[PDB]
Amino acid sequence: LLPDLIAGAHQNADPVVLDVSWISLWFAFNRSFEPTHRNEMLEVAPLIESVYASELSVMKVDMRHLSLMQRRFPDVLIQARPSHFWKAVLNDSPEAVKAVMNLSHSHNFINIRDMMRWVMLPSLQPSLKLALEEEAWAAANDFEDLMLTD
Amino acid sequence: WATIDVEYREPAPYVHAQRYIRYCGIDSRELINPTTYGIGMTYHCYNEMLRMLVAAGKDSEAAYFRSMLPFHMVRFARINQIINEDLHSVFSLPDDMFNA
Amino acid sequence: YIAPNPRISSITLTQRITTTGPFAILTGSTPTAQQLNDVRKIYLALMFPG
Amino acid sequence: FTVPDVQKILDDIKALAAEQVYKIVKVPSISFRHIVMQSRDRV
Amino acid sequence: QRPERIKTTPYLEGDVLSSDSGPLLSVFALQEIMQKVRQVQADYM
Repeated sequence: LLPDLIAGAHQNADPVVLDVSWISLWFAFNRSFEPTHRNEMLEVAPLIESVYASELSVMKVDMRHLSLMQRRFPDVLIQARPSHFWKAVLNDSPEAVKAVMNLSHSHNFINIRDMMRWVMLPSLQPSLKLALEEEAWAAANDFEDLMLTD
Repeated sequence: WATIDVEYREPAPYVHAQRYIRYCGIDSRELINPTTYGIGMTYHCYNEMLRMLVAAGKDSEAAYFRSMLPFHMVRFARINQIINEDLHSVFSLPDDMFNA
Repeated sequence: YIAPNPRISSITLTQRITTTGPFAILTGSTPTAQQLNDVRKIYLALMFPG
Repeated sequence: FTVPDVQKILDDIKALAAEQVYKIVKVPSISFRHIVMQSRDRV
Repeated sequence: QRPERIKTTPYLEGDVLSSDSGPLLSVFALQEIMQKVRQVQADYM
């Protein structure tokens, strides 16, 4: 963080800047901060953390497997684009994970290349739902088991 | 400043207007198949403007413009798509007068 | 015509603390009739280059 | 305090943490069934 | 139905301010062009 501030490079996370007045410095010097109530979510945070990671991993696996359908079946998906399957995957994810991501994607722009790089990254959080989803995709590798053919 | 904003690709249906307009070096197909990451989108004049603003000590305005840049370029890409596709007609100006 | 997202120029860290944009005085203004007509003129000039 | 939208998000995640995926059964579901005709030897 | 109009991130989503079309803009341009010359010829001998 510090060497980037001196060199003026904005290719990484940009720190947030806040504005204060002059007399606020004296007022802050003459006032200390004494915590009197710890947060109600300290002991619940790890479970939320694990749930968030598991949902992200499930989304990654689903996209990774859906990205090959255009190459596999040219006739059905002749006019398909990556945004189509992106939107399709987003329509089945939970709303909470989408909201957490939108907290940052509201004022930072991303496109197909960023998220393709994200889904090619090798990191998953193992869980029950993730393992069963991976096995489900492996079982449904052959479309003949999905009862549709040409 | 250092961008080619008028090009020629393939013979148009109207033989008197062959040109294609590319404002700020962006193409319409970048809305479908982008060629760079979201943070990497830029062009020459906008980059020089941010550098000069930073050198002048106006950091907050530079941050605002850097945040607003992709919206600006998407707007100009949409304008390019409207010009090159919908407005192609016999009433469009021929190439010689446009050059002159 | 579509306005930009209001969250581009401001981030709310908590209930009381929010970042402030430099041009907040201009972003609060509302155009009249003549200013809107001038905006339409600007876009018309953009869409026909020469 | 905190923004009510973020509190709503955290409440939704906490609710989702208790969703039940598997089931506990005494017998598995039927996978093969048989159709009977006028024959007494083949189905 | 067009792939260009698909929005997947709320960055490009915003409020609606106004609308316009061809049959309005053409007559608007003609009105402004004629009004300018009428004003100029009225202001001076």
